[PDB]
Amino acid sequence: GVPTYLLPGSGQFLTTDDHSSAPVLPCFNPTPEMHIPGQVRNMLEVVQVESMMEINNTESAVGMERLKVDISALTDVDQLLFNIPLDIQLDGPLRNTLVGNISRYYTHWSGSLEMTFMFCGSFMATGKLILCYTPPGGSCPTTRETAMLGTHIVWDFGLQSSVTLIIPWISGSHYRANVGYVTCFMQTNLIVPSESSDTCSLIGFIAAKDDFSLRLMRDSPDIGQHLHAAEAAY
Amino acid sequence: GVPTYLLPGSGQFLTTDDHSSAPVLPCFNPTPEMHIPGQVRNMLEVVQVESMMEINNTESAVGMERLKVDISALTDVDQLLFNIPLDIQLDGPLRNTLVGNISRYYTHWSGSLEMTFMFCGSFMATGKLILCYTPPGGSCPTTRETAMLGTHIVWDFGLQSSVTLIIPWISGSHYRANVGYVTCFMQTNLIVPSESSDTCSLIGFIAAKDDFSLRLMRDSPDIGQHLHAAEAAY
Amino acid sequence: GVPTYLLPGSGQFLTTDDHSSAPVLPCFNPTPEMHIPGQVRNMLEVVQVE
Amino acid sequence: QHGVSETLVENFLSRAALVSKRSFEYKDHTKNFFKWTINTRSFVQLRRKLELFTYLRFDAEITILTTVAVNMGLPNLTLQAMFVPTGALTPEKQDSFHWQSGSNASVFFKISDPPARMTIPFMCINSAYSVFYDGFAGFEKSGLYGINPADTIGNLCVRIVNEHQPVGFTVTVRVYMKPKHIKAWAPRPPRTLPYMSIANANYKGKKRAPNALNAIIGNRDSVKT
Amino acid sequence: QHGVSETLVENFLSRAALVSKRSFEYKDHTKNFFKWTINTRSFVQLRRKLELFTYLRFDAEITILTTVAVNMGLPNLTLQAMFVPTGALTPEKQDSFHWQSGSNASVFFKISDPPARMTIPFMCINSAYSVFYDGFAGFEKSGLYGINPADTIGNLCVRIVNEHQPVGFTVTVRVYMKPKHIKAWAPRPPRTLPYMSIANANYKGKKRAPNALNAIIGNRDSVKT
Amino acid sequence: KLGNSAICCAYGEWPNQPERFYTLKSVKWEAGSTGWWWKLPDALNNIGMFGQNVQHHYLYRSGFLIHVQCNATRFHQGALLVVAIPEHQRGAHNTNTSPGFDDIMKGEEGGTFNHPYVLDDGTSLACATIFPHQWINLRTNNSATIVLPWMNAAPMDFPLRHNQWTLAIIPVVPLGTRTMSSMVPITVSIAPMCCEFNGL
Repeated sequence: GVPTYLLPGSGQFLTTDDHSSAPVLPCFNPTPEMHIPGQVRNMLEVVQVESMMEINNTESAVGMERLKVDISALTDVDQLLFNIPLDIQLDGPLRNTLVGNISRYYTHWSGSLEMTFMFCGSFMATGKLILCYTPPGGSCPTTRETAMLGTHIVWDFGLQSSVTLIIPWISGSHYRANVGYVTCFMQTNLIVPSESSDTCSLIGFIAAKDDFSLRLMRDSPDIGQHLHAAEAAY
Repeated sequence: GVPTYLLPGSGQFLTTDDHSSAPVLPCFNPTPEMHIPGQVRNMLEVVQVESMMEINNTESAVGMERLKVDISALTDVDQLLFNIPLDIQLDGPLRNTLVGNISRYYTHWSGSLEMTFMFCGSFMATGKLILCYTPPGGSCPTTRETAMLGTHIVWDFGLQSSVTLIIPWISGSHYRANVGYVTCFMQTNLIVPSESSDTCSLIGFIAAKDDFSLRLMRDSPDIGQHLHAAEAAY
Repeated sequence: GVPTYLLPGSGQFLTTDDHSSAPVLPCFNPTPEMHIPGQVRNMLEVVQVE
Repeated sequence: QHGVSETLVENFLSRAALVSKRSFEYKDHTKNFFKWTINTRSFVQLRRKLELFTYLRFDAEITILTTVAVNMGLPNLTLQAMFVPTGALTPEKQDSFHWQSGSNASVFFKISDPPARMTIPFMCINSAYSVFYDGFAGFEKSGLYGINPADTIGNLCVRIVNEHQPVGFTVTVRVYMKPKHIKAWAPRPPRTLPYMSIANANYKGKKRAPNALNAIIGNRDSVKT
Repeated sequence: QHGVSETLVENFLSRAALVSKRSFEYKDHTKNFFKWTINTRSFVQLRRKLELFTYLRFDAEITILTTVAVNMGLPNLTLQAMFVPTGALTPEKQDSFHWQSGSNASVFFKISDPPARMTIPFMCINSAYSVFYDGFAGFEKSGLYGINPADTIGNLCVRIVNEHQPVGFTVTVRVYMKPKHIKAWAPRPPRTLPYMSIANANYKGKKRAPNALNAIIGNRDSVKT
Repeated sequence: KLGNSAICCAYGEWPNQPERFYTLKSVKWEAGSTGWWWKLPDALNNIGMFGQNVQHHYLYRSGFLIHVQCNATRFHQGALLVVAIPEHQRGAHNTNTSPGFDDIMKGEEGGTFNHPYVLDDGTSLACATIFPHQWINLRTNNSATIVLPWMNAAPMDFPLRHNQWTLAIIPVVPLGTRTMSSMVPITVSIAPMCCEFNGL
């Protein structure tokens, strides 16, 4: 017949190989494909859906108090409210997001992030915040006067209720000091009427943008191990 | 020659594989194909031939008394005669049919069934029955007045002698309470002349229809194990 | 190279198989076919002689 | 398999099944070989499927699976599976001359190899095998009923080619037969009662329903229940 | 794999993982065989990835890897891995009749061979597997919550075909399953809390943050730190 | 306006036979509220024309059109996440026993989130925007509208055994006003779309 010879690497089971194999049941015809809503073909479709940051990543924030930052009429005129360390690799506010969970299955990420802050005070609550983006390696500001040398915007949340803050292209695991910051200072005080509550809250979101990229897939550090009824399958 | 390497799954004997093999006698020419009547190419051709139900699935019905339901002049005006539990999986009237035996070689069935009831009284025997189909999960009726909310037909067996009752598409092993019922009530009494017998019989048939389907083949629960002269072949 | 897998029935010697095999002497050229009278191509030619 | 229907008679029947399983001992003292007349009557699961039809025409794909066990190290033995068809002589012993037959197709395989596999062709002289024969074999009244002489496939004789050794090992020969190119005629009712023999279609039935003589389906209380 | 993205749901999920690892002893005294209900709930690394989605449609590429060790020379044994789907009968013992089943697809492989490999097709009767089922199996209130009866693949029963031997050897059966042709619908939040069982989605959380019940992310000192 | 009763698409899907809103009881939202949930069609199986179609037929096939409206003054604050969760297999807290029939099938009254931070199934509320969802920020809007397609691998289904969609309303920012004793009603209206039933 055909003269053959066996190469080095015959008979091995590489777990990542892509060959066909013997169908254990031929002529079993599976149930044909019905149209089910919301098919995911690419995990970058999931990563671009916005999801809440825990910008209240502290003790004494029990459960859902971690998802919101309270601003009040007793906060100072130029007080620092919160800062968001731009760590997808490290456990921070971005860990339990759709952009933070899917990216921990991969080793190298690269792309632009998209932060959205939504003000959740009353209709007549008025004030100004100033959201400052600090590039990696730059100094995280402490005063409102210092935070003018970088990319910052002044947000009057009487006019708007939402603000999109495009974080520029980072390229991710090229640094391996921090990978960036987003801080927020009071500009004015919180001005509420007497019937409104004097404490108002912010919700932060983050999504990836269209230039986002994930490669060199690993297993996630988040899950890991007992399981009850694990020997019921045997 | 050709550099090869052996995949995982070489040297195994999968019992369901479809490869060719070495002819143990080449140039033995088998007897050529004569035309024999009644070739079966598909087992759904067998499943669509009507066959008798045992609608008298009780004790004291010895042998062929199980195949027929007697109606008499002493049955009540609105008495329940019989009900047929639509179980192909479970042992009932439909077990020893052509649609019931071939389908127990498969796990998932789906299609419409076709019941035929044939009245076998005398020529001058007259009366009305009412055949009621109950969909799966519905209440099996006990009175003739209750059985009007479902699919039912009134059969004057003076006029006709046969009735086809199309059972609608079930989809079979999607339920895994019952998979349906077909009941029969007296509407009138049995009216016979004095020379005729006052007891008349019904024969029920069932076949599959053209939309019937069988998949995920298994081995039948009906047969199973001594065999005499089994060691004569050795 | 080419990914292969061995079927059931590899390495067996069926006595009635029809495969080629290694010529033990290549370039040995056998004596070419002379015409010899009375060639039998089919054993039914023999069976029809009285 | 690769049809559309899954109820094709090719798909319904071409499915490998253990048709024969017999160990035979092997030692240095002088059956020491396997022999089996090729039929399908031996196992009732395949038998009832083929007895759905009156006439069957198929090739037979035999697959001899051979294991060895101790009564240190399992020896690599050479086996000979030889198909003796109807009309040829069968080996009476393991060392007989009939194993050396030129015309009986043998196959020589090792225990280390993948399992041996042959295709036996359609061996009948008629155009189909008679699953049911309503007649008598011989032209006398001493013939047996239901046995077509044209219906026999042949014999599958399996021995160990190696010379006799003092070591104690049992060789188990599982034979897997898988029909091919099935054509089938004249479908029949499926058998309800249990089989009594393999030579015939005698019936007794179970003691109680289901599959009893006078009650094939297990009873219910009343017809109106 | 060979896409462009590496985040394709085919690339994200088709990746062979040890779904089952159970040794079973084998001796001359009379479980002596392996049996495993085919799911992915057993290992939490593959489970959390597949629980990113609501509906999954995939073929299953099983790869049985079999090692043998002493309790001189490792014996070459023949094994039978038999896929029993939902609706068919499973072997209760190693020498039962269900191993001889014509219709349950077996595979016969040696320890000396490359590892056995089959592809189990899409076995559901619906158009996708329900990773999460918001319902009850039976039509009674005694049904279990979250268990779709249409969702079960089948059982993978593995035994040693050889007859019983006095020698002492433990056979370890690693089963590697690799999804193929993955279609996925309706993505879900990734699970933060640790699993409590495989039968359900119960939650307790860790004692302290991270992944605690009231604090999923580990804390910092202040929001302004 | 559908039927006689008067008052965005999930995944880009528009479902295409009786052809109206079933206004559920208004829930009352306070500062201490954790959330509310309604499983569909379990919330509608005991109500009206849909309830007569469920209890007399055997298989259902329908989409849903949900209007959540939260009516408050301009001095109230707070944000809701009105999120529809397909196949919301609930987990129970701190036990290995699966939730019973009473814990899941709550009817028209619906349920309350015990731990809404984990969506009562060990997942996260932060990532719960991967589902079809809308926000009700009382500063900005007071209503939400979610279209729900036929979400099933099966072609038709059992209404009394399985709930395909779960409408969840979770207060992310709690209800606030100066005198913290105020309530804000939330009203849920569910209209079934393309009510296909079989097995009368």
